[PDB]
Amino acid sequence: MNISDVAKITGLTSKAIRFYEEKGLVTPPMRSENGYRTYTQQHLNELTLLRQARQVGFNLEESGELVNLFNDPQRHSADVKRRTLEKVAEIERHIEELQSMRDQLLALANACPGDDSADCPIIENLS
Amino acid sequence: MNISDVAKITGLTSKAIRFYEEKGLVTPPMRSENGYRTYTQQHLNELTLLRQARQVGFNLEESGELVNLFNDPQRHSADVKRRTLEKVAEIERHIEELQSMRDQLLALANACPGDDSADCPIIENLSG
Amino acid sequence: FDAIKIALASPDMIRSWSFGEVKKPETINYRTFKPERDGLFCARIFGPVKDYECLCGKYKRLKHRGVICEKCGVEVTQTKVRRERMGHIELASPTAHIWFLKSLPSRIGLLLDMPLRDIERVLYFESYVVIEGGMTNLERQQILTEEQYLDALEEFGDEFDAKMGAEAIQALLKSMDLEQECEQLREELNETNSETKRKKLTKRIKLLEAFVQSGNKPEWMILTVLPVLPPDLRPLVPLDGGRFATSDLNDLYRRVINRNNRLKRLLDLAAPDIIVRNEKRMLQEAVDALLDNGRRGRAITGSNKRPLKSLADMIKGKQGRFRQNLLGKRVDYSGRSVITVGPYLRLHQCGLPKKMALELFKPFIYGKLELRGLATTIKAAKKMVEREEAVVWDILDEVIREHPVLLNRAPTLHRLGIQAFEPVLIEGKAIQLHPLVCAAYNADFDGDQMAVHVPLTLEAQLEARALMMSTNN
Amino acid sequence: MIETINKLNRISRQMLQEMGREPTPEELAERMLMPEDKIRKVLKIAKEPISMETPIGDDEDSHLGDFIEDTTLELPLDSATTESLRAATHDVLAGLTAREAKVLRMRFGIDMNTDYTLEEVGKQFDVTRERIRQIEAKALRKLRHPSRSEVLRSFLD
Amino acid sequence: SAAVKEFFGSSQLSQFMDQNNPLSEITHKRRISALGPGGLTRERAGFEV
Amino acid sequence: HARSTGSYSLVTQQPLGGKAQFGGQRFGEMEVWALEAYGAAYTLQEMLTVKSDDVNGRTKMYKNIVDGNHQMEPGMPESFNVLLKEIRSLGINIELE
Amino acid sequence: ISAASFQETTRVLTEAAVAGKRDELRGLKENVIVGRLIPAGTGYAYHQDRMRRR
Amino acid sequence: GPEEITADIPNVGEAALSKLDESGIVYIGAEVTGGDILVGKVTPKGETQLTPEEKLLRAIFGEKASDVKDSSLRVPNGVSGTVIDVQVFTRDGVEKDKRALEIEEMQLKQAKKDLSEELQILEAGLFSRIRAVLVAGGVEAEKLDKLPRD
DNA sequence: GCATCCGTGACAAACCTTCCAGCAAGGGGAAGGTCAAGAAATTAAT
DNA sequence: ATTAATTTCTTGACCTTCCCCTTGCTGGAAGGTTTATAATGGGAGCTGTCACGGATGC
Ligand SMILES: [Ag+]
Ligand SMILES: [Mg+2]
Ligand SMILES: [Zn+2]
Repeated sequence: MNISDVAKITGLTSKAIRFYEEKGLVTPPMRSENGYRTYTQQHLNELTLLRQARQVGFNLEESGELVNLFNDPQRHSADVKRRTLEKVAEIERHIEELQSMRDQLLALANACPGDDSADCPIIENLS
Repeated sequence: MNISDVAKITGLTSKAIRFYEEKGLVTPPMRSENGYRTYTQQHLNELTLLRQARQVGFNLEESGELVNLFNDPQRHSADVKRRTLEKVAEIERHIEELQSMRDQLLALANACPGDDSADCPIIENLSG
Repeated sequence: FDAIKIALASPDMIRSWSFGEVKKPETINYRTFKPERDGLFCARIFGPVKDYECLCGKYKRLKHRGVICEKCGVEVTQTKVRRERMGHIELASPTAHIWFLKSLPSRIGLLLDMPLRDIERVLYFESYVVIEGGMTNLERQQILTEEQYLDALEEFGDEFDAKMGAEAIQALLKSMDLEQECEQLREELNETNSETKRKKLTKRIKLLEAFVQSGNKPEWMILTVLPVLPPDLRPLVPLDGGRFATSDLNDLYRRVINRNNRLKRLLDLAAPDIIVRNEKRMLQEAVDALLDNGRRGRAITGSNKRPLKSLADMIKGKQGRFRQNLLGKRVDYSGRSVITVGPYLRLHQCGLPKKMALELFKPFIYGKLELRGLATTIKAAKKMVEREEAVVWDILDEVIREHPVLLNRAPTLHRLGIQAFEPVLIEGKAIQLHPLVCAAYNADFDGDQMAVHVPLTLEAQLEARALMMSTNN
Repeated sequence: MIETINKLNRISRQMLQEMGREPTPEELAERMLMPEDKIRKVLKIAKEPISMETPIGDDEDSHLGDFIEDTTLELPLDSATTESLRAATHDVLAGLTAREAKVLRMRFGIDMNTDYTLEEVGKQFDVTRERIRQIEAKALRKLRHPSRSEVLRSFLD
Repeated sequence: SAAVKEFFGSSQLSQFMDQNNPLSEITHKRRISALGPGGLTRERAGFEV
Repeated sequence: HARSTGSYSLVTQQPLGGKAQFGGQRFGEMEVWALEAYGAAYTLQEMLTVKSDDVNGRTKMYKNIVDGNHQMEPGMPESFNVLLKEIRSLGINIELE
Repeated sequence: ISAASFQETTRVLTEAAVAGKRDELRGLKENVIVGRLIPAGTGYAYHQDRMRRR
Repeated sequence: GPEEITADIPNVGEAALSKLDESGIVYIGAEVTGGDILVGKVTPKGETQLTPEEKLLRAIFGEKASDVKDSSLRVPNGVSGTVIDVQVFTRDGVEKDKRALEIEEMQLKQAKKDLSEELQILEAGLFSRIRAVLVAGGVEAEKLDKLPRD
């Protein structure tokens, strides 16, 4: 019921969940009156939910906003749906700017395979 | 030549170029007997090259290699070509990961709209 | 000051001496060369490492002279505080001072009329003693075994009070008497008429009248708190080979504080009597091996299979602090050189190499070069010395005349084995000694390594010229 | 680190038994699954420091402690120049017949306890920092010329 | 190896052989000392040895 | 082999010995008794206090000789207080008058 | 302090510690060990003023 | 920081560094005098707190004593003479400068040329024994001697 | 009141907690360092 | 005994590092806790060290 054996079962590391415990990401478990910490099965479910959220490519702020509305009987799934829609809109804006860099750059670097001549038309055009 | 108008030319501040100086990718500039950094025309070309990639065209890990090969000064237009082919391979793996994430979100994130029916198990289905 | 006063160390005196207490056996850190909090070399207890430079690097360069950094307790001052800061190891149990226990004479039995066999029986945790009893059978200073202690427990109960070890003899020395026992021994010395008793009772009553007259107490004879040696005096310094240069007394103090921490861990954990009596016995043996290693038992070894130096081996014979570092000491301006023959000189005149007079008379060379205007600063004159300018030989000939120097054979045979000489400047790398005084040296020319000592001030210069020159005797 | 260095000693003994030659740090680093700089770092801190009473000579007359260099060194440089340069500044800056010497002696800490910046010396005299900076630059232009501060110029060594 | 390297180089029998002359080498190899373990010491000896 | 203010020690603040270590010859105790048999007090007060012992004394002596003042300035020896703190740590009270 | 330098420094130092032997430094080696001027030779005239002004 | 072996040493003249290379080591055959530097081995020292007079001196002139410290082991004074060999050793994973590379190349050239001359004279003696056997058995002044020894 | 026994001189191996530095890729606050404007203090007409 | 063109002083107005910090891990270092067959009197000089007193036992 400790944290590192549960991390090894779920496939996580102890440093990640300890960094989640350092900030306001995972709910703080009760102290087991020793140098260890016990876990509720709901805490393990929240841990593997946050691991599934971080492994697919969500930022940790929005996954923290997902796990704040986890393990509670309210569970509103409309405003957090709009927040995840804005998150993937920002992700698609990042995709758009990186593909803009991709089709901006890739038509200038054909020749000059590594000769000792000090003449290149890429850097003088870019700068 | 203190870098304040040079900083307005290159489009950055003193902190970012100071962090570039503290890293192992920028040649050490001249100090004009006061601790102030002096940048010449070749240094201005290096600064505009690194700012024309980091804010515009690349990230730090590739613009550092570009400004490292720029001070050779024997430039290569095909080493940068295989470098940007590896970079576009990395970012196409990145965007296929993000499009798989978007497809998984649209597959396992559809729920009921805003009404008096709370407690949706879609977060529990995303938990697994 | 004009007098040296010695006494016995009170625990309140050590508490005033301390200015910081040590509780952990750490000396320094093993990666960084900085001692951490509350250690054997720590900055809060003893002081900083460099001159005006704190531990973490927050307060330095004469800005904070008397404030205390709240992060680690360091007082930012010079390195001179590292040679005067004391100890105060918080001992959980009192222990036996082996200098006042196993000496010849022991001075703790002659204060009590107890033989040294019984002292070994009580201080080693084997036999009990009773301080006072309700009946005359359990009188003062009675030596009881553990079966006799059990018999007195089932016979008396709460009437008697018999502990074991250093605490029992500590309470016995503390609560015996102060002057009534001295008056009773003074009247019973001349009350009885004998000779074998009047050769030890007079020494006992002289010891007791010294205790009452000097203001000392027998409680201060036993050791209840141990102060450590200053850490600059036992320096854990990195040598130039990669490893460290430590002292074995640091190892003994680490073992003493380790046994003290084990005792402190044994008091709160409700230990049985065997382990805590063996812990106090081992603390007694550890402080015995720290004070005088060759008295209580086998000399404690180290890693190189050698008897480690105790506090008594630091002052003992020619290898002690007295005859190697205090009485017979190495000295600056002392040049080891062989003896040669100068026959073209006067009786008060000796030879001197220009290289040895150049390196030996360096403050005189720098002062004469600055007072003549031939050199601007000290290091310019040093570069003139290191490059061997032509004018520094002339200024050395100017400063070497009317300036006596002390020639000295090692080891000297009598008083005329060392006397002063007015040197001249020749070539070579040896001292041309006048041949008439070699019989007064009894130093034939066998390559004898003569030390040449320079008197610095005009008091010692005129003392060399007018009193211990060879023309004076 | 005691456990890792005991495992390193056991692996070094095993490679001694399997090879015969002295164990290089490369084989111990690849068998320890650790980088080589950490292996040499834990190898550096190998054992207890040589005590002070080991007979490093031929007899029992000179033990250790008579060979240690001083960490708090007092060279002819560090003893002579640290007072002669102070006397030279007290002679030269006394010729400065205005408040520039009075604001320069506390600019660096000469004949003062606490080192002050331009702001702290400003509140006593001249609260605008650039006035103290300009008088410091004027004293620098007076002192940098090799005409009368040549005795101060000779102290660069 | 600790024993055969403590005896070779750090014992009282092992010392620096003066290689200035061949005579010094062959009189240091044919040198019968009585120091170290088992033998006497220079300070604890009499006129008999 | 001579020595003039270079590479001191750390234990008792002492000059070293040997030519490879750059330390002067030992002024032993028999030489102390012979120098005291002469009655030389100022040379013995230099040879054991201000030439080798006191770290704040030998620096003041060096600064006095460099500036030309050859005046005997004694003080507290920095190895007598070594013995003082050694017997104070030993468990024996001692102080000055 | 001169007796604690010859031999058995442990024994005579314990005898000095338990008796409170306050040294007046009258002897000649007693000023050698403390590091002051000796009361012998040229230092005798200094000790003539030292012991009178005390 | 680790102790580098370089040539640019402060607080010393160029004539003292005249017999040194860019690595600071003397060349083979350098007639050094007592007091000069034989190997320029400076250490990176910590930022020790300076006296305010030396701080004023650093503020006035261009004397900027950085972390490089003049701790190179010089020649002991009075000992003249030349140098006969400069043995260089290094730890694994550490790069070599040009002086250690040229000393390793000199040692490789010695172990190549001396062993090659040893093998050449050994081959000459073995072929002299072969020629002695050939003239002991028969005699051919043209087929054996005029034909090359390989 | 006498013979006889010790100091002391001797040129393993995993298991879990807190605490702190690095590389992203840099922005900002605190604290200390240099440039163009108007004000003190000098001189050439009476 | 006067003041008008230079030459300094003073004051905003700008210019750098130092250090803490930004989200997100990632690695390293210091300290404490179990592990569950059977494990029960351990270990090491070195004397080839000789001649005194000071205390112990007849
Ligand atoms: Ag090109
Ligand atoms: Mg002789
Ligand atoms: Zn600190």
